Amino acid sequence: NKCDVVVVGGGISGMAAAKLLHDSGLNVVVLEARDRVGGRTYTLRNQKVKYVDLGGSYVGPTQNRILRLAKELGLETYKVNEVERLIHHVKGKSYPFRGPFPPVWNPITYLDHNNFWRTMDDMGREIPSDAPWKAPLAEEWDNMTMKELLDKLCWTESAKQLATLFVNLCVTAETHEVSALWFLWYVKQCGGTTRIISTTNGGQERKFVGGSGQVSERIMDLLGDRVKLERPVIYIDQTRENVLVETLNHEMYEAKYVISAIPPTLGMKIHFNPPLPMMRNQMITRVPLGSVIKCIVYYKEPFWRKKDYCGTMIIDGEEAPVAYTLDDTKPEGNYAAIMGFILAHKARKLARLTKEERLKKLCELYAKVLGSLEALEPVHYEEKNWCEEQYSGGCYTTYFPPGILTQYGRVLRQPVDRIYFAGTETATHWSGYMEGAVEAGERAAREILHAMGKIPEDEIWQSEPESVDVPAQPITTTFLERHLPSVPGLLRLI
Amino acid sequence: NKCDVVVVGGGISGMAAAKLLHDSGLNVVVLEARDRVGGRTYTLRNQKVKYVDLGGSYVGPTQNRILRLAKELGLETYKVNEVERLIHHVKGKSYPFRGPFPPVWNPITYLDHNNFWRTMDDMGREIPSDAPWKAPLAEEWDNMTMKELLDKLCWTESAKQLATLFVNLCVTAETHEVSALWFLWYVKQCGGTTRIISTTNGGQERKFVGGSGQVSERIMDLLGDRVKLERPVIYIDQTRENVLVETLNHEMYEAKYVISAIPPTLGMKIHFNPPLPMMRNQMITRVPLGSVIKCIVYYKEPFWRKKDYCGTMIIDGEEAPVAYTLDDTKPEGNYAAIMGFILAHKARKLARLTKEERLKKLCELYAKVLGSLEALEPVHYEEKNWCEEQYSGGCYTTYFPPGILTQYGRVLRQPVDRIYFAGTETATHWSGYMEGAVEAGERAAREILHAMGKIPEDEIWQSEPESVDVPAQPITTTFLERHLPSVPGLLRLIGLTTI
Ligand SMILES: *[C]C1=C([C])[C]=C2C(=[C]1)N([C][C]([O])[C]([O])[C]([O])[C]OP([O])(=O)OP([O])(=O)O[C][C]1O[C](N3[C]=NC4=C3N=[C]N=C4[N])[C]([O])[C]1[O])C1=NC(=O)[N]C(=O)C1=N2[C]/[C]=[C]/N1[C][C][C](/[C]=[C]/C2=[C][C]=C(F)[C]=[C]2)[C][C]1
Ligand SMILES: *[C]C1=C([C])[C]=C2C(=[C]1)N([C][C]([O])[C]([O])[C]([O])[C]OP([O])(=O)OP([O])(=O)O[C][C]1O[C](N3[C]=NC4=C3N=[C]N=C4[N])[C]([O])[C]1[O])C1=NC(=O)[N]C(=O)C1=N2[C]/[C]=[C]/N1[C][C][C](/[C]=[C]/C2=[C][C]=C(F)[C]=[C]2)[C][C]1
Repeated sequence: NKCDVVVVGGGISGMAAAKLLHDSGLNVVVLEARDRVGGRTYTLRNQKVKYVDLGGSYVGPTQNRILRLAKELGLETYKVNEVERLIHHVKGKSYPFRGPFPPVWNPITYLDHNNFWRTMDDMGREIPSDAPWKAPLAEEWDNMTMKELLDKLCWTESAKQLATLFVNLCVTAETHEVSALWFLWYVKQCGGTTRIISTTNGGQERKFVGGSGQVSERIMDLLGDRVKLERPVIYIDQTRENVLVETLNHEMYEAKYVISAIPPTLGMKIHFNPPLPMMRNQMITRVPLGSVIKCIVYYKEPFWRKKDYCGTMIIDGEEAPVAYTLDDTKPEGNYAAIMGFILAHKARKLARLTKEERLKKLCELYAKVLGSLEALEPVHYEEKNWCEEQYSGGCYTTYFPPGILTQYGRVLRQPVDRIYFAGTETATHWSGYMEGAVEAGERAAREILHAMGKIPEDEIWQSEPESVDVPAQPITTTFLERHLPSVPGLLRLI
Repeated sequence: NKCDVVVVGGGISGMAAAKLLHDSGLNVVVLEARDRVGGRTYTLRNQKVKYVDLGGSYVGPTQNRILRLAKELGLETYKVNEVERLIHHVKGKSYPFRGPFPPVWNPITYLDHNNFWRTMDDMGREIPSDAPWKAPLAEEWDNMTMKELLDKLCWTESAKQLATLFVNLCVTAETHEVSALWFLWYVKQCGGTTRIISTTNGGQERKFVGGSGQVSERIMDLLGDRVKLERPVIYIDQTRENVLVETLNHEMYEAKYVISAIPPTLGMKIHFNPPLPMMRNQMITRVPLGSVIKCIVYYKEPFWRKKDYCGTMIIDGEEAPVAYTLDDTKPEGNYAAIMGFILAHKARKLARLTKEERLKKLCELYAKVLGSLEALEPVHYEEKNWCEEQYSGGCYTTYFPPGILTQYGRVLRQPVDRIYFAGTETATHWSGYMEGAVEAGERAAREILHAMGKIPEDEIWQSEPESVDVPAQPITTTFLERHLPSVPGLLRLIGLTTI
């Protein structure tokens, strides 16, 4: 009934915000639509897998907020297996490699690949994390899809196919669907290309022991009966002294402040009185989430390691159902598994098949790529299609189509009276990740503390000391990588 | 509580559906979110204007369903004023003309203009009205914004600038926001470029006497108490034998079938049990409506007519708040008025101003365009920003960004168990218009009649006799229009001769 703050949504962001408010002595209620907490994180436990993350899972250096929160909740990390060689599968053949960037040998292709990565980061350096719409060339870059940019930039088919995979894999959408400005902001606000694509010393370095769902579950454990499961919010009324929040199951909650910790577009599921201001009213219709199926195939042993492969596979082309894989084996070396992502249009296409049909296709692919018949002998299979979720709308995060970020980007975390906005989409560092969810939850919480007089304005945004357990090493480039010409650069000279 | 069919939404589509169902003997209920029917049509009445349409207004030849419905409800139409000259305002100057297309004199620019319009229609003929995703190059065209298409197609800036205005004005969105396949489909399913842009012989030929809001009101009068105002639907449950529909004011309705007659994205406001299938679940997060303010400036007399201007202005430029106007003077010749549209990014930009600051900017623009100080002396002003409507989401209609129509398009009117989809967005002819609303509403109602075994399958889609009051002159082209070369095609003639 009556409380200080209603939080809408029990994902990591909402739970992080509720915890902060609780710890400062306010009465918080969390209204969660599902029969569980965690949102776009979900850890399934059964005897065959023990535990498996079917949503968000990876953390790495520079993600210091999710690591601090998780450590305080008593969680620990382990390292994703990258001891042996990575595989780039191109034109029906596997090429083993080391280091984060799939290498290339033809000298024109080399210049073209080097330039592509380098240009993503150069363009990034002119985009403010906290305001990408303030980039000098914001309108120019926002009025282009990533398909347009790649067509201009990539002089070789080899670079264009890897660039396309890069976009597909990072934001679960086609190059033609997404704004160039948004995608470049997105890479930049994760620390750039090397950081975003790296296992060792990057975003996929680590997983949580027991699964990432433990973050939300363990905060629910703290808050007790303050978390209301199967309470989808349908109605928020701000006309009176206190804010009134109504759920689908007819309950009414009364508060001084509200935090909306849901994906922007899922805002549409709530009827507002008074109506939302114009810009938010339209913004929440313009911000879809991507399309992905996360798939985990279990095997008797991690057989790929015997052939000096780590289990990472980068798989070019339209034919392959999965473009990217990591070893999902447990740190103890058991529950051997390969994790794969089915991305974008392939998620839509392959979801018509049965579970068994998807398993068969994945096993045949992995057999080809790893060059092993052992891949044809799976002991178990788990998957989750995030497209079918009424209360996610997809995964991993919200993408911005051409034109939207510059016109509506400002409104994303703009308070509407006593509603403040959280969720990973509103973060400025690792937005789209669990790290961003924490940053945005805590920030929105401190906005309400400031509105109440408890803290000064300069404490709303707070820095995070570096994790002692997951220290970040610097991103380095070489002289040649910095100064080698592009293909059109090499043409000018001749 | 109990009925045969709940219709969600009391716009033209919903009310047309309800009417057909009621006339066939079923018990129907219409649940409407607002305190009025009409949706994206809305006629304001006060003593200063008598009546004015702040939403959908114009009807024309080939729109035979809305004309037939309006006639059956006892409504009349009148012709929009196009007696005198149109104005094309470009780079700070006004160029009067006649006929639908702004003309050009420079021969190179002429070939480019002619080729732009012709290619729009050429690509359109490749695209099935009922299945745009079946066009041979559907994928190539849908992976492309209209901005990319115009950059490839227009060899002059003159043509590119006019083509940009054509997109902005027809779909209230920027060229970079919209799919090429979708836009080309949209134009084609209205009967092509000439039909869509024309006043005489086109979309903007006529208006209803007393306003277009009478269509929805008069159907409400036929239905009596079966229309429920201030019932926003929040929840649809299809787990049991009968469908349960719940409203925000805690009322429950029980029906055999539901027609959803709301814009696709406003489907997001409804919680579904069981959950929507994957494809529709994602589709309704991907289909926004455009941005527009409709503004009407009233004057003592229609002074433009005396300068031999009909009141139509096609206004190009970033500084212009309004890109298109029509004479909105009553047919009796009184309540002289200029109707204008503030489009796309300009609706957003200029919504920051007060009502009086917008009035001033409009008058100054009209003064310049018409060469008339009288334009600075308005007697009244009315406007409506459709962007702020919770239960519309924008106007005129839904646009599709790149990649969406080929991937999600086929689920737009695909039933979900016992929910059928109306709304103008689901039409195959004048989708986006009041015409499309009627087609979609009556088609969805008949899908239900078929499901109940009351009509055979071949009667779901029903053709419409031509209006005898508003006959359609066919779209014709001249020999030169058909065979004059593109700009690159002239350059190919030059390289082939001199070799
Ligand atoms: C799904 C997913 C997946 C599958 C995956 C992933 C993910 C996801 N991610 C993301 C995450 O998860 C996120 O971000 C988070 O979680 C979010 O949070 P928040 O914000 O909180 O939100 P959510 O969760 O959603 O929540 C919300 C809530 O609310 C609710 N609701 C609704 N509505 C409502 C409600 N309530 C009440 N009422 C109402 N009305 C709901 O229900 C919920 O609960 C992630 N993340 C991280 O961090 N990590 C990870 O891992 C993840 N994942 C992913 C990733 C992927 N990747 C990375 C990158 C890589 C790449 C690499 C490379 C490239 C290139 C080359 F060449 C190489 C390499 C891979 C991929
Ligand atoms: C808004 C608007 C405006 C401003 C204008 C316009 C329009 C609009 N349009 C459109 C119409 O209006 C539409 O389409 C219709 O109306 C639709 O219907 P429907 O489908 O039925 O839908 P609605 O209305 O929306 O309804 C719905 C309902 O529902 C409800 N809800 C929601 N949600 C809910 C509910 N309920 C319960 N629950 C829940 N949850 C609501 O409330 C409602 O009621 C139009 N149309 C027509 O036909 N006409 C017209 O006029 C119109 N408008 C416009 C036009 C424009 N334009 C045309 C074209 C031109 C061009 C020219 C040129 C170009 C170029 C050159 F060169 C030259 C020239 C322009 C203009």
